[PDB]
Amino acid sequence: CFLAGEERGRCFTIEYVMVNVLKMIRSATPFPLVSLFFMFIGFILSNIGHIRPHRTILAFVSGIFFILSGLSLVVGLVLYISSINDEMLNRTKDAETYFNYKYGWSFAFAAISFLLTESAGVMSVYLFMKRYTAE
Amino acid sequence: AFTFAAFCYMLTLVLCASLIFFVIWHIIAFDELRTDNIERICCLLRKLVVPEYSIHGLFCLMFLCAAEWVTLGLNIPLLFYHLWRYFHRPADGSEVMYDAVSIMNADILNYCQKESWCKLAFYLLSFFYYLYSMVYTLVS
Amino acid sequence: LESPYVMMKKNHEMLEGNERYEGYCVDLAAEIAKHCGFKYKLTIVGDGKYGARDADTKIWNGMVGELVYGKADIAIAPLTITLVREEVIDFSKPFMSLGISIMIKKPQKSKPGVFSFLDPLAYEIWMCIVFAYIGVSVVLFLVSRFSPYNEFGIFNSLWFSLGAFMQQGCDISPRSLSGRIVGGVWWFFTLIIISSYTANLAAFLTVERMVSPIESAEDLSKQTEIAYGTLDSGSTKEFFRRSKIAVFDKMWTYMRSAEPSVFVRTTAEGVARVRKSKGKYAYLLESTMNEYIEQRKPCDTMKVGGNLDSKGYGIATPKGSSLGTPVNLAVLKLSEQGVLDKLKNKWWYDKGECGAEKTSALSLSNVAGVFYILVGGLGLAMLVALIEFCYKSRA
Amino acid sequence: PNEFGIFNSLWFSLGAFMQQGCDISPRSLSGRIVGGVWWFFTLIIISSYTANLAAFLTVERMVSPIESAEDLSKQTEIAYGTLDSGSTKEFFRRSKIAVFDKMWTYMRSAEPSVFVRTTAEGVARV
Amino acid sequence: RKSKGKYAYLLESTMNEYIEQRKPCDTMKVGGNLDSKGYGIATPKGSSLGTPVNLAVLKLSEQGVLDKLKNKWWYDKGECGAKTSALSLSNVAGVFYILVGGLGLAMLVALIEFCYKSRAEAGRKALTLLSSVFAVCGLGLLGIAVSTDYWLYLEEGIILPQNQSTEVKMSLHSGLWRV
Amino acid sequence: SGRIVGGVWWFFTLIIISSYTANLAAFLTVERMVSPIESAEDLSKQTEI
Amino acid sequence: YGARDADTKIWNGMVGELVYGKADIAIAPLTITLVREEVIDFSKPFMSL
Ligand SMILES: CC(C)CCC[C@@H](C)[C@@H]1CC[C@H]2[C@@H]3CC=C4C[C@@H](O)CC[C@]4(C)[C@@H]3CC[C@@]21C
Ligand SMILES: O=c1[nH]c2cc(C(F)(F)F)c(N3CCOCC3)cc2n(CP(=O)(O)O)c1=O
Ligand SMILES: O=c1[nH]c2cc(C(F)(F)F)c(N3CCOCC3)cc2n(CP(=O)(O)O)c1=O
Repeated sequence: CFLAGEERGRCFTIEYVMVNVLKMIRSATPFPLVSLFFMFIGFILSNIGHIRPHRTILAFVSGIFFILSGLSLVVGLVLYISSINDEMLNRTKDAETYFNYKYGWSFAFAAISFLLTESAGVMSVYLFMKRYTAE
Repeated sequence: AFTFAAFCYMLTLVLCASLIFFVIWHIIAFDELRTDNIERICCLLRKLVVPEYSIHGLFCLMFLCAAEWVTLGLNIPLLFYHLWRYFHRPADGSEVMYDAVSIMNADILNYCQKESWCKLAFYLLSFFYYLYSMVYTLVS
Repeated sequence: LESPYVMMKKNHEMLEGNERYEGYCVDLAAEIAKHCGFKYKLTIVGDGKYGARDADTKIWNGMVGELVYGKADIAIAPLTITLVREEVIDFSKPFMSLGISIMIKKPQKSKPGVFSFLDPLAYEIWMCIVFAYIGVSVVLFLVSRFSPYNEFGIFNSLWFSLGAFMQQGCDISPRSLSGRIVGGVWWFFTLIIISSYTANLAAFLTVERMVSPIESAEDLSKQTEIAYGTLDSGSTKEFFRRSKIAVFDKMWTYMRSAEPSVFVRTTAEGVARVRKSKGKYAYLLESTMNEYIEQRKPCDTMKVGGNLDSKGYGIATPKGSSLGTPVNLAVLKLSEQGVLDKLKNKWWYDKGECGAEKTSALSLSNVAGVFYILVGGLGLAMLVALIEFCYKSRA
Repeated sequence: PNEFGIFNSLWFSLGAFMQQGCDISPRSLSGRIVGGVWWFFTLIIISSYTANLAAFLTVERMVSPIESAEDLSKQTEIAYGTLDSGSTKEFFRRSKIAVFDKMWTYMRSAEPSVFVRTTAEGVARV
Repeated sequence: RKSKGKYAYLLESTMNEYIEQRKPCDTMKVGGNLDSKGYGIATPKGSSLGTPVNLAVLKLSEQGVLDKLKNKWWYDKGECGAKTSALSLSNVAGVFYILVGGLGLAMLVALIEFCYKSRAEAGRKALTLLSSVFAVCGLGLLGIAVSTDYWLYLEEGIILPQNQSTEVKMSLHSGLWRV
Repeated sequence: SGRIVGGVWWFFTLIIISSYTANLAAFLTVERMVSPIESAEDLSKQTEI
Repeated sequence: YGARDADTKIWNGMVGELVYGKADIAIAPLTITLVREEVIDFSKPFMSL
């Protein structure tokens, strides 16, 4: 969504539209969706393990999907930023031009959500070892 | 000049000189078997089985990556010999594997004697061969 | 009108005469009129074409057409000495030697690879490290099990040598003279090899050294990655077509067939496609405008190699004149006195733009390979732990 | 098949990054791959910190200040300037000295103008 | 060819490309041309072949004969042909010799440890003699060293750039207090 | 007594290995700065050839 | 190749054999110069050097 230079409030959905590239982030694009899919599985499996605690394996296996969701967020954020940095690299050198990229508040949320699955994926393993030594 | 191929002939000379020692132990063990002992000769050979068949397995992966297709080929007849010798004739073991549960037969023992002199003859062939292509690649 | 030759001055509205026009062939025409002796009158051709014979009407098409009929007396212009023009007009000896040249984009840094961290050591070394790694771990095994003092299995001898290579020693160490020689020379290895990795990476990031992918036309000929391209109707495309030599045959059969069309319609568009390529398009141009567009903002282009043919620009007169012999002797005088060369440094290289380090931080792109090997190595170890759990517990 | 809690797994990996080997090490091939690729990570990252810092401190040490007109003659990233009347222009104009020829060559053809109209304006630009 | 990168002979382009493509392949050409000259077929002043030779040379330029005859003599009949930014196995190469020579040293020590300790399974007199012999030899060697003057050799001379051979001006076999 | 011998030997090797790494980095930088002759202007400055 | 001396003003060589009648044509590396163009007629350059 263009914001100040020719304030074109038309939000270009990049798939079919039309200077920058900004389809550089299509390689990065699957990995937050893969991680959100693995995390949503883990939320199903950790809740039903709390609903039925007569099984224990539902707790530890939900612990894996949280931790797999985190490793899909790292490769997400690494390949996101690595796709950025080699496009501010391919800019013809000049003293009348400046590029200033700056990450925003949805980049922080995917960064914070890394810390919360690695937290909950750790805590779903301690919940397993307490539940498995119970039965 | 020192290249990756030339390093592969150095390190295989270092290791096949430890392979000739595995088969000089293989001749001296069965020779003291017939002149005189089961569990002693059972143990000391089996711990020197999978070391022997895998250091040579290291060689076959070494000359592959060095793109030395000749010396890769000259170890192929021993590799599938080794591949048959572990997969077939396992007889039972139920441990690491090879060579010994209740041997005591002129069939199996001379077959171990067929090994003993052949493995020494093949590896001493390789040591002077590996020294040949090492010195060859270094000065070329 | 073509730069760095005659061009309209910035105040061409207010001025009049021989002062509206500036450039190489205004300074050249002033020097021809000094050594010959006359008063010149700069007259831009009405057609704006250099000169060519029309198909069947047989009337010429520009500056050649003005000299043949009556409309001019001399053409001090970038006019190529060809065969079909010498038959009608009389050229001087060349005031400028040139030819077909190669224009590329100025070689930038890279896009840093996904295994670009391996660059300070050659791939011959990184393989020698891996096989000396196993070769030491095998020797540390054999010498610890046979000839004991045990703890160094092949599982533990690979782990001791990994900690020794990765500069982080382990909670095992050999206790025999034989095992401590294996440890000691593998420790000397990893001191030198890792000091050589850091030092060569310090040499990289300090001295930045760009290379051109192609540096001749033969090195253009034996590739498939970078595309060629000339103008669609000129002496350049007609050069590669009727050539027979060795390489320009191969450089024609590529350009003839391979699509999207490498040919262009204007020099100004062909320079754009060099800059709209990030290094896959090489516009084959005539040597003098290639050195022009190199020295103009934005500085993005570069001439590589040497000229592909040799031709020349010459001052033309009509067939039979009292100017023809004095102008010819003027050009050879201005060549030896260095006037034609000091006017070359002026308009191409002095009356123009760009001239003759920063160490930005390492971006994530430079070391993005080890973040992929890490997570790929964490994903591989979660596979092995599942395989271990099945194999152990079920049996 | 522990000694590795999360408090001891977070501690093994500080000491693996900060290249200071800890008391405990993984004993399973599952854990000795996590230990292995984390060691290769920190081997590259610390070598890339040391050698980029060595590339900073070398290049800022190469930066030599202006100490002549010949040092101005080569380095055309610092712009010249001369008051736009009088004998300082007329020195560089009619000069036939090699350095001062190249200095007038830059100053006559440059945009925006290096030629200031007043001394107090030219000091202000410095 | 002899000065090892100290001398740069400024000559004609076509003699430079000849000598470059000529055995031994030792010299090369860098940069571009410094001026621009030309070779010409030359008629007396008023010859009949002033115009047909002029139209011949331009016809051979366009057909490519002058380039075909250029590739034949300078390059085809020329006895030649036609950096990687990284440490190779020639820079770090003694390291692989110390490593392999250390592994070969270690396994012959494992042979000696095996033979010495298998026959061990099957004193004060030694340390008394080994302490005294290594002392009196150490007393002997430093005693010789301090007195005798062959600590440092010192040769100062001049360069003679023909062969880059040298000639001494000074030579020492100095010592601790004796030149 | 022994933790001083251990201590000053560690400071020794800290300086020596940092001096090997950083002198090798001073070799490979300076040989990388060595640009060959590519013009007459490059001959014009470099009067060692 | 060809050069006039200031003393006798007589060319020596291939330029001398064209001016003083000995030759008809001089296919050779005869460099197109000013002082030669006034006495002989060079063609267009067959080689730029
Ligand atoms: C670390 C490097 C320098 C290796 C040094 C070992 C050298 C000096 C040599 C190689 C043959 C060795 C021998 C090898 C092993 C035996 C048996 C052991 O019970 C004590 C050491 C002893 C008696 C020898 C000591 C030293 C020795 C003479
Ligand atoms: O006599 C000729 N002299 C020419 C001189 C030049 C220039 F270099 F600009 F001086 C150019 N251009 C080349 C670059 O794009 C702009 C025009 C074309 C010329 N042409 C047409 P061509 O040679 O058939 O292509 C002639 O005919
Ligand atoms: O005779 C001259 N004596 C000058 C003396 C001085 C001063 F130093 F201030 F005394 C100055 N300034 C220096 C800078 O501009 C403001 C005044 C100019 C002088 N000028 C003009 P010039 O042509 O620039 O030399 C003369 O002509």
